[PDB]
Amino acid sequence: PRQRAIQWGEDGRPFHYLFYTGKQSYYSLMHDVYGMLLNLEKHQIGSR
Amino acid sequence: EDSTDFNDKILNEPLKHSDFFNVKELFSVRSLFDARVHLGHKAGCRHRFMEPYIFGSRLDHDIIDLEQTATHLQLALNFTAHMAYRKGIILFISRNRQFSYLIENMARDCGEYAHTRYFRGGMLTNARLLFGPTVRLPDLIIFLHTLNNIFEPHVAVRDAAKMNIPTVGIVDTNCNPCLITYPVPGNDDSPLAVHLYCRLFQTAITRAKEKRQQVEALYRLQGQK
Amino acid sequence: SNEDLPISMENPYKEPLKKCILCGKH
Amino acid sequence: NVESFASMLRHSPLTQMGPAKDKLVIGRIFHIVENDLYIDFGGKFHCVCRRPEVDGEKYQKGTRVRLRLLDLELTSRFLGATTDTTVLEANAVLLGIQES
Amino acid sequence: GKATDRMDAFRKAKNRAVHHLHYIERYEDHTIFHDISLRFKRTHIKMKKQPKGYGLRCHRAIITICRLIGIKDMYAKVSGSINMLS
Amino acid sequence: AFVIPKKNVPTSKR
Amino acid sequence: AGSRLETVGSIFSRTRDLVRAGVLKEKPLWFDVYDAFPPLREPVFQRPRVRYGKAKAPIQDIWYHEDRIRAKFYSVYGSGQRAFDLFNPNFKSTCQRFVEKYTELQKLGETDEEKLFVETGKALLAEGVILRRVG
Ligand code: FES
Repeated sequence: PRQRAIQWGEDGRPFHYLFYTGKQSYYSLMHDVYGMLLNLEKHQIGSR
Repeated sequence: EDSTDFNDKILNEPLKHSDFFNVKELFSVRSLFDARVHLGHKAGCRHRFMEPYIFGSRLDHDIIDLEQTATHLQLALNFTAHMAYRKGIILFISRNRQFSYLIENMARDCGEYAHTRYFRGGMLTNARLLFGPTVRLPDLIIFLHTLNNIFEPHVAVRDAAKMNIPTVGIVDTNCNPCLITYPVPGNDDSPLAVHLYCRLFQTAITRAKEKRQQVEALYRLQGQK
Repeated sequence: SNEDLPISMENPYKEPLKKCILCGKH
Repeated sequence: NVESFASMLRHSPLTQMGPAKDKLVIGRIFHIVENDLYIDFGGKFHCVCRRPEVDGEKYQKGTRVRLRLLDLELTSRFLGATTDTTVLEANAVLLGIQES
Repeated sequence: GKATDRMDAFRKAKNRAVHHLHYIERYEDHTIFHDISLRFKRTHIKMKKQPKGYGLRCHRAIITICRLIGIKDMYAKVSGSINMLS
Repeated sequence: AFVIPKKNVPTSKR
Repeated sequence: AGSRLETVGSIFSRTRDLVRAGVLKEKPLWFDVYDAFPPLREPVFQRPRVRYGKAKAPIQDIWYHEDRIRAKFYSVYGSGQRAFDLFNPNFKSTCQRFVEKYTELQKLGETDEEKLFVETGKALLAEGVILRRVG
């Protein structure tokens, strides 16, 4: 099974700024997609 | 003896000055006033523990005393800088969904952390089970909004106290500051105010993190000679 | 002390108290 | 001498306004979802209005509009509550666009 | 500690207690500073500061807790309800 | 001192 | 170890006391910073009570003597067509314009409101104002 890589170094500081949400990957994605929508406002079958 | 030199030159030196990071220059009462930090909620929403900090009610709208905000804001910024200088993990907690993007960006820019999302039960009191036995918890938590989305104290305020983590908090007139280590009475709804706090805590952190580097370079020069 | 502090007044914006249509009529 | 906070309070455009009911103010549209126009008028809270059908296309993000303030904060206390229930917005009527 | 097995409740109670430690100031590390008269719910405790040698002349549960704190000379009378937890 | 039996809680090798 | 009794004392007192006792071997990272720059009020938990009987909140209402004039102007003339611009920190409205005139003419020594008001209303018309006295 694919496993998550160690999320902090020897000092103990996590590598991701969303570590403490518990879901850095999901909320990173959610943070990104939200920004992409935000920028768009600043600018203005067979698939599942 | 490296302990005496390292402790004195790094840890003990900054704690001997009143304003080692000159955070008092970052804000002024005119700057706070122009950001609408003095605007509180209506008098029917008031918390009785926030009364010491309320200058008055202007037509049933509590006006926060910016004179005490300045003295409190300096104390909160001073603590933040000293903790950023000391390599402390700073977590920014909020639930105001209008500013979750801003606060998450600001946390990444200063190399720190943000929890602007639904706070799952036990993140702090049950972290060695939710993360791993060797996880390091924050050394400082900055609340930019202290109420959750049902207008009640964020659970982390209490959990930070249980875990002995100091907290900085923006406390509006409807908030409960009894457990916050460094309350800063001010408006937490206006974008101007929230932008200002983010600008201030970003700078204080950034500036404190550089100076930690700009006092170990001196250690290098001193080490050679 | 200072002269720019709030003066202890009564509310000057107080609106006249609403009276019913039959107020003062026998 | 640095102006006292009290001094600033006296001469702020908000204090001299007095009661907010039926006061014409200028707001800036800072956020839009669908037809809901979120308009900051220069107070603690924003005011969500609706896009007027007359010139909907002209009410875009950043547009300055003329508002009719009714209340700075929509609050009320309800039966059995210990505090007021605030909506966290202001009440105002969107009249139109400011024209120079 | 709550569990279906005693030994599992001893563990939980024992380990959870060290995360909820008070610090009890002692006068001269043998007694209390003043006399304490408290009522917790329906339990009354009247505690008396005493000299040295007096010993712990107090309810068998208080002597136990006093031995764990470091108090060595005190008197207490428990009135009202005597619920161990109150 | 009453020694409580130490339970092998982490039986299951994770 | 630590004490999770967030309602007994503060994080400082609890930490301080556990260090003295020997439970906490290492002072936490924040301890020395707090000790050097403690907050104005120690963060101790308190339970909010209700005010029964005659207890009132000490918060007072912010009034200024200029408010009387503002009220009168709004009663006589009301909010003019002038749209308040709350963004400009130095914005002056026709109301405060009216007030300033009123206040300045009072410096001369006039102690009568009736005569003073009739003057002020027309002294602001000398400056060129849009007023409606009947509504
Ligand atoms: S309001 Fe009813 S008689 Fe006066």
